[PDB]
Amino acid sequence: KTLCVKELAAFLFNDPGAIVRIDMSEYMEKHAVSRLGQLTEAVRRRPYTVVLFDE
Amino acid sequence: RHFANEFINRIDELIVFNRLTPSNIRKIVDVRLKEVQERLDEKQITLDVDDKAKDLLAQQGFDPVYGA
Repeated sequence: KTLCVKELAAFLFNDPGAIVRIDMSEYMEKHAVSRLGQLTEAVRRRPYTVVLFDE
Repeated sequence: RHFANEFINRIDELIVFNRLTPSNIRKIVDVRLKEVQERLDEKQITLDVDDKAKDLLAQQGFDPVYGA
């Protein structure tokens, strides 16, 4: 579940890094829709990245 | 369980320290005597410890719920 994500970004985008890692282990509240923001600003610098949802 | 599943994988080694065994207490006081001798060398003071002083301090300084 982790190596397959890094493999797609290293071939379809030719970049081992630039992987947006959003951990959902702490966002378990009713007001979590305002801080994600984090996900909107992570892909703003580079529109050609990947999004990963852990847990 | 306190951290994340992906955070424990980035750690190289997970060294877990063990409890100080009573057999290793004799080697603990041997290290502290080296720091005392190197401080008294400037004043030409030779400190010597017999085989009876290290045995008495080993059975009295044993504290497993606190260490050394």
